[PDB]
Amino acid sequence: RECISIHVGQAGVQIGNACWELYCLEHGIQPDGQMPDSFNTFFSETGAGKHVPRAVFVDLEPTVIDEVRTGTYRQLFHPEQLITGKEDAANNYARGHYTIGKEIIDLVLDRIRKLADQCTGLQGFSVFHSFGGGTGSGFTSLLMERLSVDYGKKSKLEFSIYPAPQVSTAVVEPYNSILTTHTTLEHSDCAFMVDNEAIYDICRRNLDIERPTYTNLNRLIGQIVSSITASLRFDGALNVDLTEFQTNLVPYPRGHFPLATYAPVISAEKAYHEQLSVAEITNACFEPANQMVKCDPRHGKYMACCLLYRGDVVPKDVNAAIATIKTKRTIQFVDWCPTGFKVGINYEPPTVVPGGDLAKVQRAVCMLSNTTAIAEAWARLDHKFDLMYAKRAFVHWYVGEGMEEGEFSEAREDMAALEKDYEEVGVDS
Amino acid sequence: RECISIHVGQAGVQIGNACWELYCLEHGIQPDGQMPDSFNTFFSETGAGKHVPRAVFVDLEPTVIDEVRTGTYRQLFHPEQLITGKEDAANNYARGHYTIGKEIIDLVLDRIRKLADQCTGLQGFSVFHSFGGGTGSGFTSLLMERLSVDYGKKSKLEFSIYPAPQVSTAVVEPYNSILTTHTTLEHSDCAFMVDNEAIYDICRRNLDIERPTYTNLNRLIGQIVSSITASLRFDGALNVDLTEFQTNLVPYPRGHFPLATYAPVISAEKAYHEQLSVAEITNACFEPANQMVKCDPRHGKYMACCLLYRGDVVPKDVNAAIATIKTKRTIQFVDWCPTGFKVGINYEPPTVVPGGDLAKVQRAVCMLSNTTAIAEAWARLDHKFDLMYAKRAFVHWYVGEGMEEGEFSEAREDMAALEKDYEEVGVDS
Amino acid sequence: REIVHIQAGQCGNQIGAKFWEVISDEHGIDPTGSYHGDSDLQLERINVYYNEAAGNKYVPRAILVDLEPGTMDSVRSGPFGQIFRPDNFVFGQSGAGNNWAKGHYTEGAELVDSVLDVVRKESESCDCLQGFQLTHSLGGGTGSGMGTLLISKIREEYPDRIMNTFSVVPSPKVSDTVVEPYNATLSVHQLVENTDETYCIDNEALYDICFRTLKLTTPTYGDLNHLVSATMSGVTTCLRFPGQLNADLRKLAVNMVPFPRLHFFMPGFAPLTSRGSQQYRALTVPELTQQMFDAKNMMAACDPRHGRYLTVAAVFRGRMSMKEVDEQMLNVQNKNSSYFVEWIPNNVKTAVCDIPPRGLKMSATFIGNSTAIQELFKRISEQFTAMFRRKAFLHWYTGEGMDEMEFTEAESNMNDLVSEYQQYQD
Amino acid sequence: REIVHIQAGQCGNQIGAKFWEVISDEHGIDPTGSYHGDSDLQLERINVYYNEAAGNKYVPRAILVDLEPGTMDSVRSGPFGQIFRPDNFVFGQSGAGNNWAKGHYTEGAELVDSVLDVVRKESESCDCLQGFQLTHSLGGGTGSGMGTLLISKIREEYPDRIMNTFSVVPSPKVSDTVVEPYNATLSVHQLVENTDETYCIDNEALYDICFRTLKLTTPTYGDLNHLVSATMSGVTTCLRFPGQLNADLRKLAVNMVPFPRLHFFMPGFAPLTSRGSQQYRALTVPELTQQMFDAKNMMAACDPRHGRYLTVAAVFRGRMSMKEVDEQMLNVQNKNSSYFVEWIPNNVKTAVCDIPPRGLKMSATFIGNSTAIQELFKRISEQFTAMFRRKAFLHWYTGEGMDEMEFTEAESNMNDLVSEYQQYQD
Amino acid sequence: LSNEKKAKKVRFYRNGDRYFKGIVYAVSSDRFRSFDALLADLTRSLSDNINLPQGVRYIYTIDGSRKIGSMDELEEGESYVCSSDNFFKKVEYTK
Ligand SMILES: Nc1nc2c(ncn2[C@@H]2O[C@H](COP(=O)(O)OP(=O)(O)OP(=O)(O)O)[C@@H](O)[C@H]2O)c(=O)[nH]1
Ligand SMILES: Nc1nc2c(ncn2[C@@H]2O[C@H](COP(=O)(O)OP(=O)(O)OP(=O)(O)O)[C@@H](O)[C@H]2O)c(=O)[nH]1
Ligand SMILES: Nc1nc2c(ncn2[C@@H]2O[C@H](COP(=O)(O)OP(=O)(O)O)[C@@H](O)[C@H]2O)c(=O)[nH]1
Ligand SMILES: Nc1nc2c(ncn2[C@@H]2O[C@H](COP(=O)(O)OP(=O)(O)O)[C@@H](O)[C@H]2O)c(=O)[nH]1
Repeated sequence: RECISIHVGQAGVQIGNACWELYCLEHGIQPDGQMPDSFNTFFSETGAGKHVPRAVFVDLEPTVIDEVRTGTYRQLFHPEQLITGKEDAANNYARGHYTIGKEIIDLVLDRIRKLADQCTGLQGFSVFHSFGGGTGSGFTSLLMERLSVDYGKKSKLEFSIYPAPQVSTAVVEPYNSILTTHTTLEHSDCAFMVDNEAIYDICRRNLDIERPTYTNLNRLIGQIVSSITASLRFDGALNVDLTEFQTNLVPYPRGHFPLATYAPVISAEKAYHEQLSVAEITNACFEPANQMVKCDPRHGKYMACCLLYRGDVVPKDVNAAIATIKTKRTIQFVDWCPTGFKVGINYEPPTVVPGGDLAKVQRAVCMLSNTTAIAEAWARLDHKFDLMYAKRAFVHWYVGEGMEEGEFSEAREDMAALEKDYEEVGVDS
Repeated sequence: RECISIHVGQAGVQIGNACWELYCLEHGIQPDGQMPDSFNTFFSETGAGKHVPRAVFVDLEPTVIDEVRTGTYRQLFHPEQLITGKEDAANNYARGHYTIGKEIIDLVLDRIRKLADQCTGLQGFSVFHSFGGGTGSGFTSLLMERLSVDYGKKSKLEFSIYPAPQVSTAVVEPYNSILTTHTTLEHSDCAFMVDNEAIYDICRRNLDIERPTYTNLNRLIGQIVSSITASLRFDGALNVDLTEFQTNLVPYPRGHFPLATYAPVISAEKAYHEQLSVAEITNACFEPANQMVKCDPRHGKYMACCLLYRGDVVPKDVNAAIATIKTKRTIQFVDWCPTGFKVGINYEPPTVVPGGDLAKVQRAVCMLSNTTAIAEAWARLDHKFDLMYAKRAFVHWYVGEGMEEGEFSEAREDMAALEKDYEEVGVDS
Repeated sequence: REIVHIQAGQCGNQIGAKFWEVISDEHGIDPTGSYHGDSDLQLERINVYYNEAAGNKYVPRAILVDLEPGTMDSVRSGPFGQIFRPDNFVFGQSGAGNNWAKGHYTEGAELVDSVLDVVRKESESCDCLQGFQLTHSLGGGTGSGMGTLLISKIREEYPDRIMNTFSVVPSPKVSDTVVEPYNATLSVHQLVENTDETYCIDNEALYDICFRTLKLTTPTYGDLNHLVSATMSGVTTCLRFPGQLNADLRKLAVNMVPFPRLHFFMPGFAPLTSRGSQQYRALTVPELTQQMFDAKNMMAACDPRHGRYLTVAAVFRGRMSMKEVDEQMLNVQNKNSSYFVEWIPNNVKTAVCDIPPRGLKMSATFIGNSTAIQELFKRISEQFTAMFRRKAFLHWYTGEGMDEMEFTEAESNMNDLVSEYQQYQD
Repeated sequence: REIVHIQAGQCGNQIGAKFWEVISDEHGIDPTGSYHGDSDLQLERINVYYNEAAGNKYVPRAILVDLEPGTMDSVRSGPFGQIFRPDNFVFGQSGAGNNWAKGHYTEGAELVDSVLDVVRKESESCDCLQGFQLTHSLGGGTGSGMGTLLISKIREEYPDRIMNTFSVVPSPKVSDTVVEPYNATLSVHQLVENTDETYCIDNEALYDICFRTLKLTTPTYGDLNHLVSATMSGVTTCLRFPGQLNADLRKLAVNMVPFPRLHFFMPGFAPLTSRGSQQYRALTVPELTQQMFDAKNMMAACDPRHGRYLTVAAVFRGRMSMKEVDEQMLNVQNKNSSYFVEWIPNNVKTAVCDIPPRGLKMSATFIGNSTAIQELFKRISEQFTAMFRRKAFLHWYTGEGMDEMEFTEAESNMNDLVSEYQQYQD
Repeated sequence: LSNEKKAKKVRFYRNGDRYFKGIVYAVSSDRFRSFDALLADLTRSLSDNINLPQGVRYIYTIDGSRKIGSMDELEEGESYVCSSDNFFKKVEYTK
C-alpha cells in the first residue's frame, strides 16, 4: 500500500524538502506533524497526534540536511531519519559509491529496513537523486543496488534530475551520470526524469520569471511528484497503483525512464484569468515546451503514457480528449503499441503553494511517458563522457577512490546498448 | 514470599543505593520511610509509620556507605543495617575473602539471620556484588558461601556486574573475578549479569550521552532489577516467583548466569515521540546492542529466556510477538530445548526517575536469559587471568593474605570446566 | 430460483455498486433497511439476489473480488456500500498490478481459494441455484485475469448452474489502458469456454448512446454504469417476475445459443429518452422496437446493421398486448430479412414480464446474438498481434510466471472464435 | 447429583476464577450474594456446585490447591474471590518450584493430606456425588505434579465417582515454560490412568480461535480462560438442566470412551461470533454444526481433519427441533464419512438441554474424541526425548528425589498412548 | 536481446499433510538471493503449526531422499516438500 522514499544527494534533498512540503500542505498537517488510511501510504501515524515522514535523507556534507532541521518542518521528520556523513561529499561517483559512500550505506539501509518493517504491506521506495552528483550518483547507485536484492519483490521507481543538456554544473557531471545509470539500470523499476534546464524554460516561457530560485524548480517537481504518489495512492475515480506504473509504463526490463510533464503551468498574477479547458491542458501535454525535460519529441515516438488527472474531470472528457489525440498522428506512437494511454483520474484538485508563483487551477494533467526521444538525451550525455574519458580528464579522481579503467569503460559499453535499445524498441516496425 | 538483599562492595552498594532508590520511587514511600502485603517481600512495616528496608550493606572502607547516611534516604535504612569494617578494602580477593573480610562476616551473617527471621516465609537473598573487587569478589564469596549452608533451602540469586570486556579498572580484576566465580559457583541459584561497559554503549547508542556518571548505569540496572523483584513479587496477570526463575532459567546446577536486558532504553527529550509497539520492544530484545552485557550473541544459543513484561500488555500480543520470534531462526535456541520462553506479565508500567534520562514508556521488557554466549565472556576473562598468573604478577598480594598457589591454580581449573560446560550444554545436538 | 452476483476487479466492482444501487430500488431495499417496496410483488421473488437473516436485512448475495483495497474501500465507504456482509469482500491487498497474468496465475491464484470458499457459502445458501452474474472488464488484472479464473473454477463446481458474464470489452477509439488487448484476448479466451451467456458493453458505445440518446453532456462513469446496470436488471431480476410469457436465464440461454461457443450478446434498453422534453411517451410499443432494433442504442461497439443475427430476445416488462408485441416482432423480422439469418424461422424470442421499471410505464431489454460482434473480437485480436509481434509489454506477464505459448493460445482460440461466427453471417 | 471442582496450580486456579466467574452468572450467584437468578430454573439443580449454609450464601464447592501464595492471594483478593470459604484454600507457602517432581513427590506430597481432608469434607457434603472437575496446566509444578497427585488419590478414594480433567496441554509454536515436556509427559501419564474424561485446551489454539473467530485484537489471558470456562459450563452444569434429551457426565463418559485409556477430548463452543457486526444470528442450527465441526474452533491444537473421530457429543442447550438436530448430525456424519471411524454406526451423541447460555438464544458444546489428538502427545513426547536424551534440566527433578526410571516410565506410557490411538485411525 | 531464463514454477508441499495440496511458488535470482531467502518467504506462505514445526526450514525432494541447498537444483514445474525436523512420511503427494 505505501511507498517509502529515499532522498539522496543535496539536490535530492532540496527537491525532497520541496516535494515533502507540498505534501502536508495539501493534507492539512502543519509543520508540527499534527493535522486536525487514505494517505497512510506516505505517512505513519506515530500514535499519537503526529505524522512524521515516511522517508529518509542521505547527504555526505551536513550543510543541506542541516537547513531542514532549522526551518519549520524541523518538527516534521524524526531527528533520526536525516542520515549524514560529516565527512566529504566529493563531486565524484567513485568516492561516493565505493570509498566513502560505502561506510554509510549499512546505516542508510537500516532505516529503509526499519522504516520498511514498521508499515503494512508496502509497494516500494520512491528514490530521489540527482544523477550528476557525488552523493547522488554514486551512493544511490549502491543503495538502489542493495535494495534490488533485499526487496526484489517490490517497486523501485527512482525519480531523477538528469544533467542539463547545456547548462550542467559539475565539470565531470557525465562521469557521474553514465555511472549512476549503468549501476542503477539493472535495479530500478521505473526511473522518472525531470530535466533541470528544460524546467527553467517553463519558468521563463510558461510562468515568466528570470528569477527562478532552485527553491522553485523544486516546487515544480514538488508538484509533478505530488501527482504521482500523494494523490494517486489517494482514492479516486480511476486509481493507479505504483506497480500499475512500471506495468503500464515499461515495455522492457531496462529500468526505463519516462518523462514528467504537468499541464496547468501558469503564474499567479495570472491567477484570475478564465481557466483552461479539459481539451487545452490535454493538448498542452503534446507540446515539447512543457515537459520538464530537454528531450523535445524530436522524433521519439511515445510508447506509453500515464495520464494522471486530478480535480474535476469527466471520464468522457478524457475518453475523448485522448481520442482526439490518438488521431493527431503528428504525435506518432510506437508501432507495436495499439493503445498506450493509462488514464489515471483522481478527485481532489491540485494544491498550489499559498503564494509561490503557481497559478492554482481546479484540474491538472501530470502525464509521464517513455519516449523513443531520450534516444537523444542519453546520446548527447554519453558523447560528453567520451570526450573527457578520451583524455582521462578527471579520471585520477576516481581511480584513487577504488574504481578502475574497468568500471568506466565497462559502464560506457553499458549505456552503448541503451542507445541501441532505445533505438530498436522504436524507429522500426 | 520475600527476598532479602545483600549489597556487597562499594559498587554493589552504589548500585544498591540506586536500585533502592527506584524502589520507593514507584511505591510512594518518600525517603522518610513513610508512604501515604503486595510489596512486603522487600519492605518490613516496622513501627507504625515507616518502611525500613529489607536488606543490608557490606563495605570495608566507610567512604561509600557513609555517603548513604548523608543524602536523603539517610532516613530510609536502619542505622544498623549499613555493616562496615573501618579497616582496609584492598582490591584483592584473598584479603577480602580470607584475612580481613573474615572478621566481619559473622556480624554480616547475623543481620541476614536477624533480618531473615523477622520476616514470614521468605524465598531468598538477592545479592549485589561487583565481581572484580576486593570487598565485592572475596567477601561475598564466603558470604554466599556461608548462606548456601545456613539456608540451602532457598534461592540464591546473585546480581553481578562482571568485568568490562576491555574497559576494566583494577589491574588485577581477573584474579578477583576468577575467584569470586569458583567460590560462589557451588553456592548460587541463578547469577544475573550486567556488564558495566556494554551498558555504556546503551548510554551512547540508545540514549545518547557521553556524560554517563556511574550514577546512571546504576539507574539502569536500578531499572532492570526493579523488573526482577519489585514488580514481579507484585501481583499481575502472569506472576513469576523467584524460585520460578532458577527453575525456568537454569538447566544445570552451575549457578548459571543469565544476562539482563531491558526494552524501552530511550532518552528523555525523546520523551514525547510516539511510543514503541509491543512488537518492536519484543524485537529489540533480540538485538545484541541492548543487553547490558558485552556478550553479543556471537553464537551463543539461548537456552531459556524469562520475558518479564510490565505495563499494558495483552497476553496474545505476547503469545504472538514471541511466536514470531520462535520462528526467526537466526535467533537459534538450543536443541534439547523445545520451548524456553517464560512469559512474565505484570500490571503497573515501569517508573522512570523524575528527571534522569530514561524515556518513560507505558510498557517494557526486562528479558534475562542463559545464552551459550557467555562461553565467550568467561573465556576472554579466563585468558586474562592466565597471562598474569603465568608470571605470578600480583600474586604476592594474596599469598601474604592467607591464600596459596592452590586457590589460584585450583580455581582456574574450576572455571576451565565452565568453559567446557557452557560449550557442551550447547553447540552440540 | 436464485443467482449469485460476482464483482470481479474494480470495474466489475464499480458497476456492482450501480447494479445494486438500481436493483435494490427495483426491490425496495434501503441501504441496510428492508423491503419498503411500494408494492408487494417486488418481494415474492427477491431471494434470487438476497438472503434472510434478521428480518429487515436482506443482504445482496454477490461477491466482491479485487486485489486493490482502495476500490472496495470506496464502494464500502459510500452509499449502499454498507449492505454487503463483510464476508463478501474477498480482497487481495497485494499489488493489484494491471497484468492478466498477475491476477490469474501469481497474485490472484492465491486469493482464489478464499473466494471459492464463499462462492460456496452463498451457493449452498438455500432453495435451488440457477446461475451466477459476473461483472468485470477485460482490460486489467483483477478483472480479466482473476475474474476469468473465478469462473473457470465456478464452471467446474457446478457445470449445471448457468453463467452470465457482463464484460466491458476494450472500447475501440481510445483504450483506457495500454496492454488492454493482452488482458482482453486472454480473458475472452476463458469466457468462450466457461460462461454460457456474455453481455459485452463498451464504454464508448455508451458515451455515444448516452450523449446523443440522452442529451447528457457530462456522462460521468456513474452514468455509464447506471445505464448498463439498467439492462442487467431487465434481463435477470425482471424475468423473475410474473408475465403473460415469462422466461428465465435458461429460456434466454436455450433460445439464444445455437452453438456451444457460449456466444456473446449485446444488450439494449427500451425507453432511452432524455429527461424533460423528450418525455414523449411514444412508448405504445412500435416505439420500443423502433428503439431496441436500431444501430445506435446497442451497448456494443459494433453495429448490428453490419451482420446478421442468430437470436434476439426482447425481454419486455410492462403491460402490453401479446398481439402488438408478437406482431411488431414480425414486421421487424421481415423489413430486415436481409440481416436476421434464415436457417432460424423465428430468430426472435419474445418475452413478456408485467411490472415495469419502477418509475416507467413500459420498457424492454434487448439481448442480441448478432454475428456483428465478429467485428470486435477482430479488433481486439488485431491489437494483440500488432503488439504481440514485438512482445511489447510481455515481460510483465512472463516475469510473472506466464508462457509464450499462453498468449499464442488465447489469440488463436479467440481468433478462431471470430472465424466461426462468420460461418453463420454466410 | 453433584460434583466438586478442583483448581490445581496457578493456571488451573486462574481459570477457576473464570470458570466460577461464569458459572455463577449462569446461576445468578453474586460474590457472596445468593440467587438473583433472572429465572427460577437456575436453582433447582445448583447443588451440583454449591452448599447450603446461611440462606443467601451458596458457596462454590471447589478446591484451591497451590504452592505459591501470591496466586490464590490474587484470586482471593479480586472480584468473586471472596465467595470461597477459606477452608477451600489449600495453600503451600513452600517454594512452588516449577518442577513436576517438586509438587508431586517432595513439596506437594506434604500438602496433599491437608487437601484430601477437604476433598472429603466436600464429598461427604450431601446427597449423591457424581464426580470432580479438575483444572490445571501440564506445564508446571503445582499443576501437573501436585494436581496429578490429587487425582491419583481421589481415584483411590472413590473409583466410582467420575473424573473430568481440564488440561492445558503445552501449546506448540511457543511454550510458556522450558521443561514443559517434563512437567507434561509426567502428568499425562497420571491422567491416562486415573481421570476418565479429559478436555485438553491449548493457549494458542485459543488465541487463534480468539483472534480470528473473534476479531479480538488483544486477547488477554482472562479471555482465553473465559472462552474455556464457557465450554466446561456447557458440559457439566448445563446437562444438569432439563432437556428433551439430556445426558450427564456419565452418559458423556459412557458414550465417549470406547476404550478404558480414558481418552482425551477437544471441546468446542457453538456461537462464536465477534460482538457487534457478526451478530448474524445465523444460529438456526446448521450454523452451529457448521461451527463446532470445522477445524478451527477446536480448543485443541490438532485439527480433526487430521484423524477420524471415535465419538462426538454435541451437547446443545437452547430450544430446537429434535428433528433439525438429530437430522443435521447425520448429513454431517455422511459428508465426512471419511473421518469419523466406521466401527461405530453412530459416533455422534446428540444431547439437548433447554435453557441456553443466559444471554444467548442457542448454543452447543462439542466434546470430540478424535484420533487426531494423537498428533499432540506425539509432539509432547518428542520434545521430551530430544531433551531427555541429554538429561537437560533433569537435576532439578532428581535432586528433588526422583528417578531416572520415572521419566522413562511416563514417556513410554504416554508414548504408547499415542500408539493405541492410531489403532483406530486405521 | 539480453540473456534470461525467467524464474521457476514449483509446487511446494508440507511434509506430513496428506490433505493440503501445497502452495505454488516462483523462484529466481531476482526474487530470492538464496535458498535461505526463499525458505524465509516459504515460512510466511506455508506458515503453520501442525505439518510444519517452524513453518519451513528446509526443502526436500518429492520423495524426501535429499534436501535442496541451492536454487540451481529447482527445476520448472517441480514438486518439493517442506521440512524442519520431522521425518518423511511418504504420502500421495503427486498421486
Ligand atoms: N531541480 C533541482 N536540481 C538541483 C537542485 N540542487 C541541485 N540540482 C542539480 O543537481 C546537480 C547538482 O548535484 P550536487 O549538488 O553537485 O551534488 P549532490 O548530488 O547533492 O551530491 P554531491 O556531489 O556529493 O554533493 C546539478 O545538475 C544541479 O543543477 C535542486 O534543488 N533542484
Ligand atoms: N554499574 C556499576 N559498576 C560499578 C560501580 N562502581 C564500581 N563499578 C564497577 O565495579 C568494579 C569496581 O570495584 P571496586 O569499586 O574497585 O571495588 P569493590 O568491589 O567495591 O570492593 P573493594 O575492592 O575492596 O573496594 C569495576 O569494574 C567498576 O567498573 C557502580 O556504581 N555501578
Ligand atoms: N463502464 C465502466 N467501465 C469502467 C469502470 N472502471 C474501469 N472501467 C473500464 O475498465 C478498464 C480498465 O480496467 P480496470 O477496471 O481498472 O481493471 P482492474 O481494476 O485491474 O481489474 C477500462 O477500459 C475502463 O473504461 C466503470 O466504473 N464503468
Ligand atoms: N489458558 C491459560 N493458561 C495459563 C494461565 N496461566 C498459566 N497458563 C499456562 O500454564 C503453563 C504454565 O504453568 P503454570 O500454570 O505457571 O504452573 P504452576 O503454576 O507452577 O502450577 C503455560 O503453558 C501457560 O500458558 C491462564 O490463566 N490461562
